[PDB]
Amino acid sequence: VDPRLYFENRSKFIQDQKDKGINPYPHKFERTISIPEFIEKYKDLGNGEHLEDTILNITGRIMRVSASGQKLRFFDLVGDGEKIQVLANYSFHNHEKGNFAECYDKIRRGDIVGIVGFPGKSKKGELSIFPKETILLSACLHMLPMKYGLKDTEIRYRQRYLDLLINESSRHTFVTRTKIINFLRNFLNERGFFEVETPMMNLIAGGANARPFITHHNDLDLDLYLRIATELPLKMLIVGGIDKVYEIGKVFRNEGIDNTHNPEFTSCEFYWAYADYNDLIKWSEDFFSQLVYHLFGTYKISYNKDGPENQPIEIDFTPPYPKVSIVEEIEKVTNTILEQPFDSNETIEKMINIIKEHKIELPNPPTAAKLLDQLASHFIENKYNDKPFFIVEHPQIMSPLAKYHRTKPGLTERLEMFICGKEVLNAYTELNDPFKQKECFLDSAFCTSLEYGLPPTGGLGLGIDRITMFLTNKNSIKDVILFPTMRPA
Amino acid sequence: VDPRLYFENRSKFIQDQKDKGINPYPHKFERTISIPEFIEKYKDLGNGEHLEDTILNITGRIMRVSASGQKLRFFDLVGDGEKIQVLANYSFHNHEKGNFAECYDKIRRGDIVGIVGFPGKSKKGELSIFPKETILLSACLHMLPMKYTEIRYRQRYLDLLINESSRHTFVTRTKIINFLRNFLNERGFFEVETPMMNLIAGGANARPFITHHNDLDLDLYLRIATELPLKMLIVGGIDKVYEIGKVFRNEGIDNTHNPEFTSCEFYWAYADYNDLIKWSEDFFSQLVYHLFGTYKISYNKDGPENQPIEIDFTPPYPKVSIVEEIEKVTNTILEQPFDSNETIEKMINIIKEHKIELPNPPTAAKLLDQLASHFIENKYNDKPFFIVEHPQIMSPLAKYHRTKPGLTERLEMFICGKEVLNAYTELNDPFKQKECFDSAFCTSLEYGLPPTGGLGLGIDRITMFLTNKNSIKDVILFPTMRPA
Ligand SMILES: COc1ccc(OC)c(Nc2ncnc(Nc3ccccc3S(=O)(=O)C(C)C)n2)c1
Ligand SMILES: COc1ccc(OC)c(Nc2ncnc(Nc3ccccc3S(=O)(=O)C(C)C)n2)c1
Ligand SMILES: N[C@@H](CCCC[NH3+])C(=O)O
Ligand SMILES: N[C@@H](CCCC[NH3+])C(=O)O
Repeated sequence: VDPRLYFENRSKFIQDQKDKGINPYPHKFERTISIPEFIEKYKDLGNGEHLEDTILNITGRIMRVSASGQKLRFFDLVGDGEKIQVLANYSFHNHEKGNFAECYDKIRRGDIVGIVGFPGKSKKGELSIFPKETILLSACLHMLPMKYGLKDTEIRYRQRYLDLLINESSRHTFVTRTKIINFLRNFLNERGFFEVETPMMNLIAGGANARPFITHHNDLDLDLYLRIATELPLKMLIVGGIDKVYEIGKVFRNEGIDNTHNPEFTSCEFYWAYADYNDLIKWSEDFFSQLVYHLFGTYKISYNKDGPENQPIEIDFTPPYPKVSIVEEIEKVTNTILEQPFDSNETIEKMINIIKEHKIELPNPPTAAKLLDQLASHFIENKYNDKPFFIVEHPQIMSPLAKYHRTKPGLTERLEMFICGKEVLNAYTELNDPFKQKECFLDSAFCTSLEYGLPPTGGLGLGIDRITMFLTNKNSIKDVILFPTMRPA
Repeated sequence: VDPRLYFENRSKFIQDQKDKGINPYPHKFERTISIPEFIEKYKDLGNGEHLEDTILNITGRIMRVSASGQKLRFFDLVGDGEKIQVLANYSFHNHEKGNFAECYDKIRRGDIVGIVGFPGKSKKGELSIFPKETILLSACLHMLPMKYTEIRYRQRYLDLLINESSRHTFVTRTKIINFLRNFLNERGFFEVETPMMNLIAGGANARPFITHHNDLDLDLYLRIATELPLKMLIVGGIDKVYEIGKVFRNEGIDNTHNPEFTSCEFYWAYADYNDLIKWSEDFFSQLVYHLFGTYKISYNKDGPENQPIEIDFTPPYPKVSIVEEIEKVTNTILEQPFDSNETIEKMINIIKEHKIELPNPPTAAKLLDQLASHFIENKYNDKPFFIVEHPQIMSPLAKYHRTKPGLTERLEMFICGKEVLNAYTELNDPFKQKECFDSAFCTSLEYGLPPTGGLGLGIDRITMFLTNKNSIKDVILFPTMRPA
């Protein structure tokens, strides 16, 4: 019951074994069959049926230990998320290799073993390996936690391997994450898109609005910023004639952690020459509905928006999805007209007064972009929870890289998709007239590339972590990142 | 002639177009067919044949401008690395949408255009689009060079437009990564992401990038390798696991070293030394064949000014034991332990005698590595080969060699004297890892890491050899250069 003493005794056991001449960490066990392959090949065996002649080399982790006397021992053996029984019978044991009770009394829960033996089903119908020899391949020197010990605790995050071993669902969550990325890469590749890598460190940090990580480059004697987005170099590649280009990789925003924000997170951005806003809406509806159908066989999924203690809501990914104009909708809900320019003195004061009157946190500084974002967050971002929806046509002052709207003054051809109040996608017709990129008197290099001719283009960025959270029923981003950056205890 | 004046005139032209009510940057042109699709569909047309029953919308970048009289205008139009001719004839021009001469006088090299027209070949046989209307979609405001030596790295988009071998190099890079991903996935490997920043930086020997994490109020380190968290996933039961992504080593730049570079590492439970050798031989031979349809390639080891060599990727590859080959080539014997005062002095004397550069500090591992670099690592340029069985003191995470004292079951593959692969049987006895007696990694070992084999590949260097480049800046789209 004392974990410290358990580990001390296991450690002495290791030493005792090697100076009895047994190597508890051997170099190579030549495995013949994986546990999933074993289950696939011998599941249809009849009750009590043994393939006594069929000798197999199999490995796995012991996850349960019991006995039916000194003469017959039972274990659960797990590998690759699957499980079989180990039935060690005294009569099947190769006694030339050592005493039966001596070999099996040593085994502890968590030990990785290699087994030579034959396949069979017990009379009770349990698919089993019947050993003639089992050898310790690598010992578990600690007591493994119970599932209960992983529930309301940080052990899942600081010792993710324990989560993966003990909680069947944890493996499934991370398998789904990789299936999502695989689906996305194949979806883009089938449509002619070309995957690239752009630098993780740069002299500026552009393509979004976020505080950067800074690091010193020793050889250049220069401070560089980790990228906050891939947007600028990818557009430069469009100028270079890679007309469908994308990148899946980490980006970094040096701000506060919470349940939907991790400072390092996985983004996909793609740029599509000769596409516009409307192509990107259709792309999003095709992608999300096909992805959901690919994973689940239906367009509707269950999501516990308010945690596992509350009822799930159903999210319908059947397209098309609603589109909500941000300014028109704020004006309606607040019953207040917001006249252009949105950064005029009068319209600033009106937004603050709305925020004052409704007791909504005033952003600091109280800039027009920040006020609009705050108003959108409070009044529209939870308009729909039964289905994804787009917030569209953001003001130019919120959207310095999006192309001006072709009919609506002061607005852009921008869309953001929201699921359950959370943004997962940001896309727009790209601003490509260098004379309107106000900041091009923010990189000189980008600005200059625009002067060489950026074709009309649509670009889009996805939050892969947030998408995975919704498709694996998680409420916290730490449950979809293998090794979330924790406070060091 | 002047770039600056040319840009000013073009800028003034953009404003003048705006003042006349034309939007020189329209929002959307609905394209019917891509340029490569246009070539594939109409390549088999007969010389002089037109298909005026087929109106097509096509886009591209103008790369050449000429004319045969005021009545006929010719252009090169490029897209997706392919090219057609544009043949603007007064007869087919839609005059209701503007003056023919005035529309085409304005087009410059580099302009992105949309064209409504019909397919056809000229009498001379050149596949062409015949416009009834051409719309400027985005102007090139600078002069586009034809020839230009660091512009390639500081304006990679210019290199990609002009050079055509540059595009092919970066297509090959993505084909290499795609092949590797598919190669691993078909063998049951599971792709993951592990953190790019951590509280320590282990899995290799290199100086770190340091950054400050505002929310934790901690100084974190960019990863130098993915080795440690991937092994922790093996402990967690993901028995075949890999990651492809960037790692960071804060040291000097040269032609085969970039501080941020792309690595793939995989970990393979129950595999050992010999499985890793066979994986490497299978992967490299199949990758080369996939790209080239042969196992033999040409590589300009000493640049385009010197003769190339042939590299033969037909397996199996030679294996060379590091210590015994050093002893053979230098006719000495380096008695164990290698950090004995006698063996250090012996190694230092070989280096001093040959006027080779003495590493600072003159540590046993660094002396061994210098000796291998000067006496072994170019044993073959004919073919890749492995240097194997590195001493434990060079390899603190590799499992002890099962028959040779003081060594490990490690392998490094070299091409033309450059390492592209590092692999070994993983050390998994926690009591044998002297640093343990990273705490997170050391703790994970106490829960049981099965016997495992791990391997890392340098994707950038591999791409250099397979695209005939001598510098890593030629296979990275935006290599980080010294600024102004
Ligand atoms: C201002 O930006 C930040 C700032 C701080 C952060 O962590 C400290 C983060 N971190 C973070 N982590 C996971 N996901 C997202 N998504 C996300 C977040 C905001 C808006 C849109 C999206 S998005 O998914 O639609 C896509 C387009 C990226 N952000 C992002
Ligand atoms: C000590 O390590 C460093 C230090 C500083 C660096 O740049 C400043 C670098 N940069 C770098 N850049 C591209 N490739 C390689 N490969 C590479 C380099 C050395 C040995 C093996 C290999 S390896 O390819 O076999 C593979 C296993 C990684 N290193 C690497
Ligand atoms: N860089 C954007 C995504 C791409 C938007 C379209 N150019 C973001 O991080 O939100
Ligand atoms: N981390 C190693 C590659 C894997 C070595 C085997 N565990 C390197 O950067 O060279």
